[PDB]
Amino acid sequence: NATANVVDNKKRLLFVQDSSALVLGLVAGFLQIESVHGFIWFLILYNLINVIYIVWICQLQPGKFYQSPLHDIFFESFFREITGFVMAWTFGYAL
Amino acid sequence: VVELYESLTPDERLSNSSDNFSYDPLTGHINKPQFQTKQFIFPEIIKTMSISKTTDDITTKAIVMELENGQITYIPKLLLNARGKPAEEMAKDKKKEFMAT
Amino acid sequence: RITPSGQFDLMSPTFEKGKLLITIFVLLVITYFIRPSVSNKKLKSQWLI
Amino acid sequence: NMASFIPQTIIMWWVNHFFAGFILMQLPFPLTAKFKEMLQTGIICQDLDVRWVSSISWYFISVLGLNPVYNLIGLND
Amino acid sequence: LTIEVTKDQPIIKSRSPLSERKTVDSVIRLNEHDHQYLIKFEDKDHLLFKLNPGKSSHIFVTEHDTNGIYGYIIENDTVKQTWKKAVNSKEKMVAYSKRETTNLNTLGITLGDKSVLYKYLYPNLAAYLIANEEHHTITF
Amino acid sequence: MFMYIVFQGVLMYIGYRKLNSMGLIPNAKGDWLPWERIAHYNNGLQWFSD
Ligand SMILES: [C][C][C][C][C][C][C][C]C(=O)O[C]([C]OC(=O)[C][C][C][C][C][C][C])[C]OP([O])(=O)O[C][C]N([C])([C])[C]
Repeated sequence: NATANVVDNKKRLLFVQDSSALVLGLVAGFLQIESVHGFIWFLILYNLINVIYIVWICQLQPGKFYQSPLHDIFFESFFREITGFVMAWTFGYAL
Repeated sequence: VVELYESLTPDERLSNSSDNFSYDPLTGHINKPQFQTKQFIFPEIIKTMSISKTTDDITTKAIVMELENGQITYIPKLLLNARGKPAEEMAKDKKKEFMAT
Repeated sequence: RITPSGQFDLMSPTFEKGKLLITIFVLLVITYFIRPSVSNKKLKSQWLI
Repeated sequence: NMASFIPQTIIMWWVNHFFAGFILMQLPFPLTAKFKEMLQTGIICQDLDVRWVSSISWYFISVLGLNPVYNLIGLND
Repeated sequence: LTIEVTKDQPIIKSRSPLSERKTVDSVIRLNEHDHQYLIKFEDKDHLLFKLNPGKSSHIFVTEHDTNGIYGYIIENDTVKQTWKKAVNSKEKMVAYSKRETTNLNTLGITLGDKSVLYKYLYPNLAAYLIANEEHHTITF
Repeated sequence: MFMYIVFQGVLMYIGYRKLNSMGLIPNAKGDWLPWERIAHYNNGLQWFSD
């Protein structure tokens, strides 16, 4: 049914998400965002970047490039990206 | 050394209702204290005493003493601990404190 | 001047900066020297070209 | 797990040796008091805060959050 | 005297007497913004003093002697005796101290098992020692 | 299929009960202490002294 080409585009998504969780947080630490506003800010901007990724790079068809796309873009690698955001936010708040 | 607490039961505000009460001290309605006291022995005659100050009073108060010799020595308030125990009853006493002296 | 709780705001007058820079430089050079060996040996031996 | 056990213990050893009895920063989020017990080992105060941390806290976060940096600099399994 | 402190050598800009020319025992600074002072003359006479701009809201004062602790109330720019705690013929007060104002960082000391004792914080307190002969005792 | 959900819930709840509930969770009274008030004792008085 499916081939072993999902790994490549999955890796591209992972690179995009990783590179969009260490400039968020750093920006938050530059603005001296406080405890809960920071988390709400991160959730809003991170899901916005996921949506614009679904629109722009993926051509409005999450299927045909991932299987179960709502599971794979949004919920997968979410607790591996809140923590990188926390690291960058702590690094930014201390400068 | 005597230390003053609102109530000695481990979780109680017997008084000090803080929401909207607007206490009136001149009537005498205020809450009254409870206290715990201890005594210590020092070698040398202490001529006078003071307590140190900082910008925000976070660090320990460092009771500072001028002796009869003129030498000046301080001891932190952590050493002068009321509610202390003889270090036999401090072992595996979960209720005590963090780093109970 | 007295410091009842120790001096934690100002770091130290006896900080060992040179040992820390020596550790960083040792790690940097050992990585830079071990990288060609692992790269060439394992990548060219695992595919048996 | 030797891969887990060797380097994290070595780094804890190095951090507790070189960086002790300091206040490094304040975290942006309020922890609970047992984290004041865990994180402020350097200092012997009693009411400083929970939000003010010694140097070891910077390791306790950097262990969890370094995966994206390792991915970006270029590494593979 | 009123003195102008400058980076250079200061200047004594004013000298003048008080209203009553008696020997001065002590001076207490009253509220900062009203620029008041309570002056205790030997012979134990109290004068309220309002110097210059520096160019019910009761106010309470407390004086102590070797004979006891006295207390006063300042109302309508006049001083009034309010109570007295005087020692006996053979007692003599030796040490006295006031509660210094302190920034409040934590409201209670916390125990292991995370219970909190809620330390007593009431601002208007004073402590003193009475030394008694004829029983050889020290009272706090 | 709900057996998998319930079992994974038990595996999610064992960690909460056994290890995070030792001292690292609120609903203790010693955790809401930094969000309590002072009661503003005098509110009309000064009390200067020596
Ligand atoms: C390990 C990651 C770091 C997570 C720390 C939580 C950060 C969110 C946070 O600050 O919420 C705090 C954490 O107060 C507490 O410390 C209680 C924790 C409540 C969550 C427990 C989860 C089981 C509680 O909400 P709050 O409204 O009662 O506090 C006052 C408002 N605030 C100043 C916080 C804006």
